[PDB]
Amino acid sequence: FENSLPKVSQSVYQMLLNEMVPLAMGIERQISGDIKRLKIEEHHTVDIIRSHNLIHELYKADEEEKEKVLARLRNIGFQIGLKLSELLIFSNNPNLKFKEMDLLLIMKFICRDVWKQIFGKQIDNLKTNHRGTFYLLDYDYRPIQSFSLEEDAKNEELKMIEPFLEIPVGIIRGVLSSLGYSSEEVICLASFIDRGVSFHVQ
Amino acid sequence: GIYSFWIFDRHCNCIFDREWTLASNSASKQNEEDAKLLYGMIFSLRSITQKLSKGSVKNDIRSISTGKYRVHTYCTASGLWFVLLSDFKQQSYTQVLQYIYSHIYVKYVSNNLLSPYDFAENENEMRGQGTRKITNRNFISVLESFLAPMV
Amino acid sequence: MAIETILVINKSGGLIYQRNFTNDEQKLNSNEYLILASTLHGVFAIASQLTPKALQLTQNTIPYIPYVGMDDFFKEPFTNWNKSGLRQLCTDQFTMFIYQTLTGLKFVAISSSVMNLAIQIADNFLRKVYCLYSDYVMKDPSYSMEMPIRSNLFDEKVKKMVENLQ
Amino acid sequence: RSLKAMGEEIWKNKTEKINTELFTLTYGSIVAQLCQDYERDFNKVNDHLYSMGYNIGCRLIEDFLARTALPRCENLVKTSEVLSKCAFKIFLNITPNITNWSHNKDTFSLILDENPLADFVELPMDAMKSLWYSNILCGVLKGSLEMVQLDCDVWFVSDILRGDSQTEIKVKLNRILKDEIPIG
Repeated sequence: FENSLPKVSQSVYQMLLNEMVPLAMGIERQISGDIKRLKIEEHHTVDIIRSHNLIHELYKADEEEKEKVLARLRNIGFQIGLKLSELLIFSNNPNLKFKEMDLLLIMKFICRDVWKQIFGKQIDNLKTNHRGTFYLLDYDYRPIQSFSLEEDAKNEELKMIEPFLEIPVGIIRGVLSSLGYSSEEVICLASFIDRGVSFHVQ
Repeated sequence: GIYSFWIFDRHCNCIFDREWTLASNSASKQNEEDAKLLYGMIFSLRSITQKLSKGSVKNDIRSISTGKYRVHTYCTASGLWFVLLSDFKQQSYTQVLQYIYSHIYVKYVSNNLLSPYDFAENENEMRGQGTRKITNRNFISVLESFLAPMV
Repeated sequence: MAIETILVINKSGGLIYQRNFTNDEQKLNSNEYLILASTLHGVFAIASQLTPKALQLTQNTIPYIPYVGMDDFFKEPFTNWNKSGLRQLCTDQFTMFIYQTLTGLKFVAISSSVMNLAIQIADNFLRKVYCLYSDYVMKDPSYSMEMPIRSNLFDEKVKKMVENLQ
Repeated sequence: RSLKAMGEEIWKNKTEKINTELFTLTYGSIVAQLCQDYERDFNKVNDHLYSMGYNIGCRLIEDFLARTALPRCENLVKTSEVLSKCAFKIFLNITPNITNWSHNKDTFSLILDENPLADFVELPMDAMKSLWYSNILCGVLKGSLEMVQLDCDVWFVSDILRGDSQTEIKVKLNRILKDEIPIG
């Protein structure tokens, strides 16, 4: 039961997870279709922006370009979600067969194993409306503990945190479409009760 | 005893400063009083420490004691300085300052993407006098959570 | 405690006396000791300049007497002339003990011992070398004012004191 | 005490997770993004990977120095010591080897044994001759070393995925940065 098979650090993955978002902003704002910096390579030059200025460029982003960004985040979460679910297949969980007729039985899979694998802990609560709408909860979403809010400007800080939520949107969308189809699935906020984010699915 | 607390920079600007006895924590009447001359003192005594060094490894300064007060200091390898002032009642605070570096500055400033890493916003006036922002919601709260039980 | 390199600076200029004695080696001494002595002269004024918000008084500023040396030079606890000024420096390889005198003249002992009572034995030892400076340099007629020390006698008066310390 | 002993020692107080099934396919998914968004360009992807690498290396150097408190390096003996004996030890659970320095020792190479960034990828035929895969590592080794006051330049020579020769990275001191002291 206790498998001690090879491993790396959590911190470098968590910070790579965090810099997937300005990677997406950099790949959209620089599509190369015809203040910044400059670097020296051998007979070669690159020109970069830094991350927090690019999140501030998301604060000054166009509205249609903002949703053009957010498709890419759920696309990359979708890819890593379906491939990570495909590796979970090796685990041989006995809950499910295919097409998820009993939808909460694989909600008892994702909270038990997938969120344990990505974020080191279970999803602490799940509430069930029986029309397919299921109410996620976790008190502390793991890759936003390191995001420091500024001094008394939390209305900007909400707007600069919640575009980091499209990656687990991609995770749960990818593990659903590894098991057959696409249905609607959104985010929430759910201000926590004792000293983070909630999710809806069909 | 923690009368004051200051953070310096690779580009030699005071970027954070805290004053004890419920004194201002912001970085603006306390600005440039003791900030440049304290850098001159730490830089000068570090420079004569690095000039008179024997062995393979160069040494760095730990503490400076006056009659009134005592100064504890800590450097990184990247060029960022933790300094603190006490009143001789306790021994060296390098464990405390390295706990600050290992548990507060990296957790809420450096790995915090949302605020910049210590730098000058591409200024040619990065030689000095660049006022900066290491203010956050939670950084000052956990810092005063740690520091205020000792007095 | 244990003292390994002695430095006597001017009250208002570059240093008068320097000995890297009892280190059986060759280190550089030429023209960087004048620069470092001038920077000690500057940063004593800088270290005095900044005031933490104490605003109290000496309620103090007096050691005792450990019988350091070897009839000592003084048999009672005494007083101090640097209330708000630099007193030691502490690094990895050395601790530098400094003691200034009321006329403005300072004395520096670089000590290779590593890491309260050290301040007491340091102030006692540097007051004793102030006594030998007064008794063996200021009495000399050939010694002009604020010039480098040329006395051969002051040398084996202080070498014997340091080798009496350890 | 030794730099082998510290780098192995941090693995008793480091939070860990699985190196397959996460963290390989993160890099694989973002390089799939860069391949599909530039319409299979093979050299601009190296530039954007090196840019994101520079940013993550400049953000990672502080966590490396706060995890083990070490003095500032000065030559390519202490950097070639500290890299291969604790840095890839505590960030990737691996250890590379050092060879092929010059006469003045102003370079070295960085032969890597088990790269955990490319485990069973087998890149296709067109990308095999005009693409470098692990450019996030070259970005890290630029951006980390550029903040301990050394200008540097770190480049791949060959790797296992396209070539018979091993995975190695070439590197030049390219001078030592001068710390700027005065006011002006």
